[PDB]
Amino acid sequence: DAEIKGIKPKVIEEYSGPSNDSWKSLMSSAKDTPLQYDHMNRESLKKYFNPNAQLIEDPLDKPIQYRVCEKCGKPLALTAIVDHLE
Amino acid sequence: TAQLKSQIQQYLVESGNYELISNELKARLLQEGWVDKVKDLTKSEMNINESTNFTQILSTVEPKALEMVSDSTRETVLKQIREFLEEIVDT
Amino acid sequence: EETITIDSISNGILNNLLTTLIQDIVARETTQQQLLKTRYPDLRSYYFDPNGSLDINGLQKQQESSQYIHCENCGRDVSANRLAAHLQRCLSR
Amino acid sequence: MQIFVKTLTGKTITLEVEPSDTIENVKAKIQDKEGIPPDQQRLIFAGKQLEDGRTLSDYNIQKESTLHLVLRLRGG
Amino acid sequence: AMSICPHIQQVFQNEKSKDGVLKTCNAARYILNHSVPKEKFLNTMKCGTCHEINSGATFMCLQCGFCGCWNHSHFLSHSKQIGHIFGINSNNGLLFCFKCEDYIGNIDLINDAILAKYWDDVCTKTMVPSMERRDGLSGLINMGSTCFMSSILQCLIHNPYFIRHSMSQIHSNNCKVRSPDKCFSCALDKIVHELYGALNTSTNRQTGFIYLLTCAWKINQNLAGYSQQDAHEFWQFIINQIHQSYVLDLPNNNKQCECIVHTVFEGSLESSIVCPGCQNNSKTTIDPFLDLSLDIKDKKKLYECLDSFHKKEQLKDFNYHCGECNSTQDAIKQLGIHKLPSVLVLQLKRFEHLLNGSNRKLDDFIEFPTYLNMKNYCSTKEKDKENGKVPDIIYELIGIVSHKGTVNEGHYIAFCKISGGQWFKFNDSMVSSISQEEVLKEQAYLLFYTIRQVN
Ligand SMILES: [Zn+2]
Ligand SMILES: [Zn+2]
Ligand SMILES: [Zn+2]
Ligand SMILES: [Zn+2]
Ligand SMILES: [Zn+2]
Ligand SMILES: [Zn+2]
Ligand SMILES: [Zn+2]
Ligand SMILES: [Zn+2]
Repeated sequence: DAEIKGIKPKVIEEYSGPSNDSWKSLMSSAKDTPLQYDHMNRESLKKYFNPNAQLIEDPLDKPIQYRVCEKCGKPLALTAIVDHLE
Repeated sequence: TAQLKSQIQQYLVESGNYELISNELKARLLQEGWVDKVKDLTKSEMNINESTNFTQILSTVEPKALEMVSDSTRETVLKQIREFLEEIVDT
Repeated sequence: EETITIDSISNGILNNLLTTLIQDIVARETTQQQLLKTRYPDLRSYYFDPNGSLDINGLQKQQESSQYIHCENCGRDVSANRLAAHLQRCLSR
Repeated sequence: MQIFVKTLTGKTITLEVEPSDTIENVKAKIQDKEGIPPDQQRLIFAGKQLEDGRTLSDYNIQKESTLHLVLRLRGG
Repeated sequence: AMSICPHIQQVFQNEKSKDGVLKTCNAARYILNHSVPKEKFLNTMKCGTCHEINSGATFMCLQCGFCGCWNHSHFLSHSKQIGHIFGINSNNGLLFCFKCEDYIGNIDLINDAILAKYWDDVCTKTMVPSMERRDGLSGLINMGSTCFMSSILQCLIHNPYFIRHSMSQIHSNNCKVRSPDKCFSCALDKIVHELYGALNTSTNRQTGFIYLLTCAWKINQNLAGYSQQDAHEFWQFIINQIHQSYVLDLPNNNKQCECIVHTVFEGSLESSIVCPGCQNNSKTTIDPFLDLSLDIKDKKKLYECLDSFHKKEQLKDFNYHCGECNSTQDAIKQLGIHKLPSVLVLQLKRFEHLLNGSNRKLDDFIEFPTYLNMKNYCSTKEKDKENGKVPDIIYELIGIVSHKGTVNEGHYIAFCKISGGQWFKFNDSMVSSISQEEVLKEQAYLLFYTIRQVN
């Protein structure tokens, strides 16, 4: 409701033109980091869900992703197509 | 200067509080049905305008979606942001 | 040079969060619909009947007991609404 | 040992049982308390209905475990 | 006649340029899936020009390292100024053309870019879903009294975890029996084949269902469809059969089962026994669950029924000696959730037993939400700046089974929600569109909820 003057000096102490950073700077860390979810918090999943729980984030975001085998007509998940035989 | 906004946001992220705000906002909007209303609004605008062009569809959806935010969610989330802001700015 | 306040900056933070989310949601909708329309030029909506009578293809409930099933176990045609009864007498031995 | 049964109303009752006690026996004890015949009872633990002829130990039912009692809603 | 972005089409006329694009798309998306939240905010959602976080969508440049916002047109300026017309939205991995002012959503290679190395083979072996089968919508004809079976099967078939399991060929690859007339999981995969694809090569799309009926008759004739039965009993029966087929297909002190049932539907209850005087204690027992059965009498809302489930009770028939006060007490018992499942299945106890030995159905309406927050039912709290708090844990309603009739005779129907929010009603052979407002007025017997947000 009143007028702001600055940012507390202790916050700057330990927190803080065109940027020079690169989004690709994240690859190194990303290679070593387990799968993350946007809105399923990792620590809460450890506490409240089983360690072997299957998890699909936003399972109804889009329709089921699949293709159909030309030979046998089976619906195949995209990760199952290469290995699929008759 | 307008470096202030970016400064404040960086602090909110480093402190963990940006996540708390972002996550609580998302949860509120989801539970009150706003997320799905905005999806329905978007499908409707695509049908009315016979277009899937993101820029033109957004121009009609966004203003309306912002108006659709419940007063309850707006004031609860603002209250929370202001508490985290009153932590680290002098006024 | 408009005055900056906890209320103003907070409103800006909320506006940043809400417009991002809206933009995410809308991008997901428009990309999906673009795909469906490209994939399925003749795409039609599932039929909706306010009267609660027609199916998603705009058809009425088929007449049973008009339908039959060819039983792979014994080679006879069986009325579809009696297949379970038939299997009790057919799958045994 | 004591185990529990969360009854139709949600009220929990206690049974005195052995690990070797059969499901029939357990259902008889529930009938004595709740008045529901055994053939009308469905007793659920860990996602399974408990079957006559089996024992409590077959289902890993231990001291102070809770069984969930329901009836059947038939439809065609 | 829907068009494709000609700017990306132009790029794709050169194979190494195409590969460069897909490689970068794969990398950006990998980063987005493998970055902790603070890192993601600071390095993919921070505008390189104004330095704001979440100034609308933030775009990661396809050709350089720059990130640019939407609200202040800052990526748009990078495209005009550096000539980089392509950026990836850091919230969703989608590729924007700033010349079209549109996302590129209708190029299959880009959408499934992780398979770029094998794309040629993917197109020769496979086709996109047929329009009519894409959502797997199809009716299961009444074969006698089979509504208690088909209502459950529709909920299974429209369950995203089961869907993904079946289409990923997990069962097919390891099944030791490989006959849909004996193996329940084979029969289920056949139903999925029929509903989403095409069996080589009116009664349509009932083959898998007939196989299922045939499997059922061999294992339990009472639940195989001739007679009226309980949908909940059939649900538990089928998930047990899926589990049993997993165990059979194993080639082989390892307590948690790893099958699709036990990694999706299983949670645990914490049952506490506490002294009413000391209120400290407690003797805690952990019991697995695949579903929860809730009392409904004198209640009007699902949260009230969960509140009742979770309410403390003072036991009057339990022998209990407290060790902190060294005396006999009537113990306080409470059920809470120790671990939640990915898919939470709820049964409303729509029946009561009368003194004449008859039972009666409870037809009372119980309001149930489109999104269910389970935080108030979880036993263990996290730290919070005093007792602690459980964070929001929200599920999305995706399936309902309702019963019309009396305790001993009636009819079951299923309602399922698919992507986009449309609900369908599955009444034996008839599949129909229904509004959400109308679905929410149904007398729910079974409810199926999938995990959506965990704070
Ligand atoms: Zn094939
Ligand atoms: Zn036959
Ligand atoms: Zn373009
Ligand atoms: Zn910017
Ligand atoms: Zn660039
Ligand atoms: Zn099999
Ligand atoms: Zn299992
Ligand atoms: Zn005591």
